[PDB]
Amino acid sequence: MSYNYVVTAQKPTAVNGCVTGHFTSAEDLNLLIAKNTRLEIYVVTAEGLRPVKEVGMYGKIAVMELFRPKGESKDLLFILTAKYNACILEYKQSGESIDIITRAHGNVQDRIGRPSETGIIGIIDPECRMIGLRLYDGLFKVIPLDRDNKELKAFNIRLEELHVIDVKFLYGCQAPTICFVYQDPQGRHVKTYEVSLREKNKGPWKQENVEAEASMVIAVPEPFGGAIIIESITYHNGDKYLAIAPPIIKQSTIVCHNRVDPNGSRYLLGDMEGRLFMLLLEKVTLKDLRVELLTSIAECLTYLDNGVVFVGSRLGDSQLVKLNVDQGSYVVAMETFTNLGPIVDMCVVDLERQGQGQLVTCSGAFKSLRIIRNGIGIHEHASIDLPGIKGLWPLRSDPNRETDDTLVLSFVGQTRVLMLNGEEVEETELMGFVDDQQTFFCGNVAHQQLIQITSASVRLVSQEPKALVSEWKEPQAKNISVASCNSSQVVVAVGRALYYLQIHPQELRQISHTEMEHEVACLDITPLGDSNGLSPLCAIGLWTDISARILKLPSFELLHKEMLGGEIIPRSILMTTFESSHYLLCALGDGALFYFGLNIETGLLSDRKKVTLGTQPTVLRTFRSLSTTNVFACSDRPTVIYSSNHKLVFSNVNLKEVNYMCPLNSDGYPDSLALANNSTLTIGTIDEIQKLHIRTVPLYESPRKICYQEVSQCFGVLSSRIESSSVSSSKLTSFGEEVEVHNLLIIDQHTFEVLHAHQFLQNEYALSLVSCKLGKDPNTYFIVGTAMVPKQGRIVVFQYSDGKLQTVAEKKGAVYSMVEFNGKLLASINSTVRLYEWEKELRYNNIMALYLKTKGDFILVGDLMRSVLLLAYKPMEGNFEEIARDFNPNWMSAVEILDDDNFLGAENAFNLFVCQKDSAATTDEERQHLQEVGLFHLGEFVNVFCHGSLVMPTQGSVLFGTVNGMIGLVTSLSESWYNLLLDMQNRLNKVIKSVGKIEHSFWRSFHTERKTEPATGFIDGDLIESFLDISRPKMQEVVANREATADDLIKVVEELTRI
Amino acid sequence: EKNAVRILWGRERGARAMGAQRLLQELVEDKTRWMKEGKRVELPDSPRSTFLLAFSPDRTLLASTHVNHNIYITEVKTGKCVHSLIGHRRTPWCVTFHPTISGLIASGCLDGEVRIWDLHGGSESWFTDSNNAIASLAFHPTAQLLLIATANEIHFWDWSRREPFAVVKTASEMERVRLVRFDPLGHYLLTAIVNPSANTTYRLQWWDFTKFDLPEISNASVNVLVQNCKIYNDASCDISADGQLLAAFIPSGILAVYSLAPHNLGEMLYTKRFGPNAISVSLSPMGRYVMVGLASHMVAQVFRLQQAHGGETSMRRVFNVLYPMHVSINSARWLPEPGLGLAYGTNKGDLVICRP
Repeated sequence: MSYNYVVTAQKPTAVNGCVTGHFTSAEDLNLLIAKNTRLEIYVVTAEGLRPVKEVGMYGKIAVMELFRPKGESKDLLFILTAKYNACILEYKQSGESIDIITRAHGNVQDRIGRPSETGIIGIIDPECRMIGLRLYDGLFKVIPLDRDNKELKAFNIRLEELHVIDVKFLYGCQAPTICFVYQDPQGRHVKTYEVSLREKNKGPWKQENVEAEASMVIAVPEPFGGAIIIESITYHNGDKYLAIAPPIIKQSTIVCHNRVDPNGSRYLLGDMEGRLFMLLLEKVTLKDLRVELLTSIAECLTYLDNGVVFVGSRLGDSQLVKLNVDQGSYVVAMETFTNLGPIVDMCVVDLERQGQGQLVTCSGAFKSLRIIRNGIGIHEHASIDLPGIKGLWPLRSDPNRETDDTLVLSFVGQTRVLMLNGEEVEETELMGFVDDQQTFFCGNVAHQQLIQITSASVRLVSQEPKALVSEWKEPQAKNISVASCNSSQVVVAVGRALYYLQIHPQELRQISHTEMEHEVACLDITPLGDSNGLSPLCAIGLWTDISARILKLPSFELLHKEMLGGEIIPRSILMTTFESSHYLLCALGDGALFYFGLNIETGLLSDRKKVTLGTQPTVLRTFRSLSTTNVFACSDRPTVIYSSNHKLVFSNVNLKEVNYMCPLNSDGYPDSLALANNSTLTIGTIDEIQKLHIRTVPLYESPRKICYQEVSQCFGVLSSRIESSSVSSSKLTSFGEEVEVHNLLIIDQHTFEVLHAHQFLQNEYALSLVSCKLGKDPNTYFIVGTAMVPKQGRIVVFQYSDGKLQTVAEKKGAVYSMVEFNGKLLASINSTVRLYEWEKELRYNNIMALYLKTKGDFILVGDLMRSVLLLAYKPMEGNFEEIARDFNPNWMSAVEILDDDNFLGAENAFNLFVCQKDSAATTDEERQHLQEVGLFHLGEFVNVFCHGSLVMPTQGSVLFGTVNGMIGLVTSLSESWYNLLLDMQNRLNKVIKSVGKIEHSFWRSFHTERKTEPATGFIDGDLIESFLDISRPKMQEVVANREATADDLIKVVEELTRI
Repeated sequence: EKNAVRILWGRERGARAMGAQRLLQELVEDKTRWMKEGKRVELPDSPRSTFLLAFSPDRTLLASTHVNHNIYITEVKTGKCVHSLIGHRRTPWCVTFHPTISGLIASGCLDGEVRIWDLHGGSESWFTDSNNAIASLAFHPTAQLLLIATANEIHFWDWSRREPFAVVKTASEMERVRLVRFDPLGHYLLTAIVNPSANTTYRLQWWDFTKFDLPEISNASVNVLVQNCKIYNDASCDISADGQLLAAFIPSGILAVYSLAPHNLGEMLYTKRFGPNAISVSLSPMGRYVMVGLASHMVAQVFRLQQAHGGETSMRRVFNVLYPMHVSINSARWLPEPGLGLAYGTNKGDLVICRP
């Protein structure tokens, strides 16, 4: 009765591995980015990085290295899933369809192994004689690489060094030789072994001692021989010894390393402080070592070629720097990815007070805000400071050679013609129209003529003669109110009468004349099917009666009409075909939009629904972004009417205000679209209706949370740096301690410029910020929590003012977390819940919390210690009561409430579980246990949960950000639809099993190292969204054995992709 | 910073500065040392006593032996008795879970009968030739094997065959084989043998079973790690999950920690002095806290390792674990995941799971 649906909107983008090789082909070097769950296959060129195949493999990549087996044409790839699902992958290059053929597969998981402290790493013998994987401590699993062993039958070999920091295979040796540094409790040492296959030894040199702050290993290639251990960079090969102690290196540590050239005369070392070191060696036995200093933070460096170095950052935007030989520095950035990494938190804000919402994230760290929306973005190209325009329509002043070279702008009572000779915007009038009269249409119809339908008289000016050929005017000296002419006929309405004119060769001929009951509001004639310019039907609106009717254009005879409520006249009405069924759009002056289906033959009144829009009048207009043309709405809340399968979407747009729109196809602007406003002129292309746009604003600090302000129109962001304004005055220490300097950056929502910074005390970690309305005081606050780690804790009530932050009250230990419940703050920390309230002050079970969340209800979800806790606030009692506590402890990371029953949750083992109060017995003896009504393994580190949605049959929604930068949605649904769809849930297994021959239920399992249970009611949205990607011949046999229609379920499922 | 946040901030920020997860679980063990309950479980029958708890490696279920000649299987979370293994005509003496194959458990009784049980269905049973008392059992994690020691004979039997394959015996009949156990890696084997002559002294011999060579345990001077050790049951010695830590009694009962790393193998790291009431020990999953059941309230104790020098002050007393009632603790063990709690058995016939 409560069954969920998980789907991801933005995939992870944090970088974890950048091993380079020849995976695509022997003659094409690749870069092999490895995100959390999906590996991106790029090919590096002179320009930069180019994706060729973005394979999302069903696994969490942990160990990944390219090796070349003997007798193999191309180097293979060894993906080690974080669940030990080791597979020797091989790129299958056949044709347009490309898949990942598994050479060998097998779960190499060990039921008794314990992962080594310093992560999981794997190495390959240089002569491909062996695969060595360091999964468990003191357990060097060895996989022979014979042509046999397709099941990957591994075996274990004991290691004397239980704790190993880094391990490699030394070059230039007969037997498999291994070099590595371990951490035996006497400084740090190095050892050598010869790995025996049959026996399952001694190395070239014995064990010595090295620096205790040296951890990284660089094994030099064959020409030199030996290994370099990394303020101490040594070198070791037999008995020869070398060591240097530069002073520059002592500032911080080094994390990245890789060989630069086969000779071994140069190396790369990446510092944690965004410093690019440069190791050098002088040429056999070398003489001495040397260090050099020449960027953003790097997690895995990879020297590509010709000075191009990929700076893969898991902490921030990964860069693509260049190292020039010639401020005299040699670190210049060329590319900067938009990779949202450490999404620490976010919130949903409606800046424009419209239906759609927005997300503001805090990405990056140390050395942070980004804006997340859902509408289609437009990149402005040319800006003109022009006044208000009454309309916009492209004009083809040239002959029938496609494109356009003229723009027509209509003022309140004037028509200014603009000429665009490329990127220039010059207002040049043509001698075929009137520039002092408002024109309702200035397009071209046929016969190389531009129809100028004005309020006074309809004019037709030939493009070649550049002069008016004919002029049709009503024989009553009345201004034209509504006009319509698409390609071959003119349907204009003057007052209560409408006249039909045909676009003849250099002549206008009236074809029909009729009068309506009420005054015509708008006229729209357009072919919605097999019609070449000659529109069969014709739409007309009424103002006195506010009704929409459909009539035949040739005779102006009404066919059907639909009644509407209210008294607002329809601002615009349009009918067009965008899918298998034509749709008719009706828009009112107040912004109400009615969408109904239309038939090109009859035009019966199909289903009609009320769609909200901006408060300003809406003028419907179609846009050509993709092969399937979409409609665009111009109002205070602009939106684009796109579609997915058969239903019209209403995705918003990236603009402040829109007054008019017009497609453009000029030479200087191929896919641009004219945009109008009160005083503005912008252009844009738009391709999809689901891309998310990101705007950046760096802060160079470590943020913790964020909250929006509704009355001051400015965000607030916590700062914590390590080294307008304000300083704390807390009037209520060794030289080397743990102290951070904190601020509070108030970012304007208009100029994106910080306006204040409240510097706090030293050695006080304030990581909380809440915006609410505490108590009866109408003033809106910026409540910030401050914690020192803990015998003290204070909270600053940052009552905002015109320009100065203020404090109202201060009020044993470090508080953990609390958000406003209804109008109060009664936190639950330090093993004691509270009953606080807002004198302008802030004035027991062992309840301490780490994460806290609640919906507007009295229902509250928390966590005491590694368990989802549900708390109810009883207003009669005014405290918290433990309703039902979830057992089976999990290391939680973020918690949310879906509805009154389903409780969404996540934990550090990358798994999601939902609790629910299923019916039970014994009054209250087992109801306190929340039986998990679901188990799902997501594969990401969900960090923050928030309600809201990016759009305007579940009741509610939820968003969650990850540590790798993934956003997604979770819903809930009854058992009736679930149980019927449960049988066909596994139907997709037959057509495709997996990418690496992995069991479907194995991903449906609970991949924690202790348990394993198939998914219970967690319906995936990733697999089902791939149902539409299945080829049509392959789609036929699936769901083929009440009517059992081929596309019956697609309509039933196409409503899911709109969630 | 000694906070969950900054360690976790580094974690969620994708900075793979490993060891933080180790430290976080170090913190929660430190945190859980301050928090406080006694939850019982029903049984299909009323056994007089509960012996030899043994936790699952997947934590799905929990077997336990009782004087009623039956083995009760209980789920940890629900605390509901699900299965009751029956078929032993005598009380089982050794029960061990299977690390790899789920649900395949063995149990041996004082009558010389071993029974390999499966929850899904089916069972096997073998009989000792002279129905002697069974001493200890030890499953082989990776290899298909379970070693059987009864008086002084080590039986090498594969359950795929009806009869044991190899038969290896000590130097003397009185040189009894008391305890056998593989390590959490399966690389080394610890064999407890009584010393030639209560003050019954035993020794530990450290055989490398990497090559599956039959251990010539007749020699009392080869691969010896402990000259004298007090052993009465199989729970008196245990190896940490990491396998680098070990606890074993020594005579003047003195509990001492010996590093299992080859660099200082046999070196005595930490020590404390205990009375004769000390019976069984158990190490926390990350090798920092030790649980010990005590015989007759203060029935259990927990300690913490601070510095390794071999002196008395190596650990410090933390707190006590009580039971909602003389009562002597028979068995106890840390739950597989750190910080969850602990389960134990009672000489009076009780199974109580305690959590903070």
